[PDB]
Amino acid sequence: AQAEQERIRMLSEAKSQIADLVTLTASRVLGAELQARGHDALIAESLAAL
Amino acid sequence: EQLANARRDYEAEIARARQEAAKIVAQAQERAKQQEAEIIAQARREAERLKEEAR
Repeated sequence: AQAEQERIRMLSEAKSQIADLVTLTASRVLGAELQARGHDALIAESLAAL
Repeated sequence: EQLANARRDYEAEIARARQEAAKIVAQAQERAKQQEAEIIAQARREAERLKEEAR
């Protein structure tokens, strides 16, 4: 049972590592896509309620 | 003769009881050691199984 729990935790830890790697990759890619996209209209979003 | 016979019978029973108790004690101790070795050996095999599963 201890071995089985270890495999479950190992897969879970691998899942967390994969999620973190995917988040970092998205952040790097999101920066590239946003720069080529431009951010002209971001100011308009700051006064929908203020 | 009666006193010697009573004393001899009492001595013989005690010696027989002492011998049987020692024989049981030695057998139990050896049996306990054998069980501990098997349990110890099983622990090593479990560790190897756990290590293989981790890899």
